[PDB]
Amino acid sequence: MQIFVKTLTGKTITLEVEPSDTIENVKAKIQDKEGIPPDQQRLIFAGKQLEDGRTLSDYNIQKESTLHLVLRLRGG
Amino acid sequence: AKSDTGKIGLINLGNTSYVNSILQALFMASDFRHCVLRLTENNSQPLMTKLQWLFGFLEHSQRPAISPENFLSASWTPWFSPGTQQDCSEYLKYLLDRLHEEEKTGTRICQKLKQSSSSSTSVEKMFGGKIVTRICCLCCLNVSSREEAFTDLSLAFPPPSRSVLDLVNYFLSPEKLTAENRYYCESCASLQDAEKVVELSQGPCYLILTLLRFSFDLRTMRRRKILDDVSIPLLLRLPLAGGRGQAYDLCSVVVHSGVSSESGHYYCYAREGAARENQWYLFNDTRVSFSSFESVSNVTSFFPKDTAYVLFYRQRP
Ligand SMILES: [Zn+2]
Repeated sequence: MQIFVKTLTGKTITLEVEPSDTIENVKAKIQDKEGIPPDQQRLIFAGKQLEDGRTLSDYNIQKESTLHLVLRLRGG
Repeated sequence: AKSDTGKIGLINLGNTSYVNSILQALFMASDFRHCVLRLTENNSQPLMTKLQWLFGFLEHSQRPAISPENFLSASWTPWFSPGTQQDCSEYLKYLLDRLHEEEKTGTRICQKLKQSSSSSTSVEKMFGGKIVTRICCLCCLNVSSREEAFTDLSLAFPPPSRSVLDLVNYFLSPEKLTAENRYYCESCASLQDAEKVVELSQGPCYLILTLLRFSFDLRTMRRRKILDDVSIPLLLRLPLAGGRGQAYDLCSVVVHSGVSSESGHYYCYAREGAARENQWYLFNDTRVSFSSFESVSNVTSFFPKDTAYVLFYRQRP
């Protein structure tokens, strides 16, 4: 199924995924397209940050669902 | 207490300014503070109950500053290592998600038990909005719509926009889905060029904006902070579905101070977040002082390493 990912520059990229793909698998697919290593990535869907170990099906992510890619600004 | 502002500071427990700045911004979002403080004694919201205890001390303590340790531990982001610096927007999103889910779950259980024997949460009411994406296949002209909830807008910087409105307009700008990003149309049963339109179908009571102040450098293979100054308006006109607009008043600004994305410090500017009380304050861990919108506007000009990251706006009635 084809989903959309909003990149760091606000561009929409398409990703071909399966409901059984884990969040880790989706991060690997984003690395393949954007070059961003998975440990930098945070993925947001409908306001929720997606958790490692879960699948797209766990979040009811389907064709045309949009995931938003964000990184981190660390502060203490 | 000790600050002549009448406000109470928060002790930093070891790289915890990312929590303190968020708690102060939420405390100053008046309608949310009221939701929290009015939570009935008999409730099934354990985390909101801990937040109400903390907000009680921020309202009534005679001490200059207090420790939010109990709430910080109860709301601890499980993938965060204590003592490591963290992203304040990541903590905020986790906190809102936890407060939403515990209330939603409680309501659902209560209703299902009653139905077996034969609504919206505070987070949804205060911070929830809706966005609709419409994809038009340029071959068959079918338009596929998808509505999704949000608690914030993640505002990307355009590829190498000077104002918040510029970033909001860019977030809502139409986009062509072409070449490597062609849309798979099931009516055409093939990849097709398409037009993507995004609209806000529901403006939230409090609009949370996160400025995506990071890029990924492909030469060094490292992320980098974006230090570009972005002007913040006191009054923002949020574009809504059908060419409509809704006025929003600035409530608070959470600033990340640091040259890089790997470390730094957070502080918050806020005024009362009730429907439009006009006094601005600067909250920096234990120290709270009177401040101004002039200081909010001066941030990056005076201190180039300091940049607004999370903004809170309240819908104008
Ligand atoms: Zn088509």
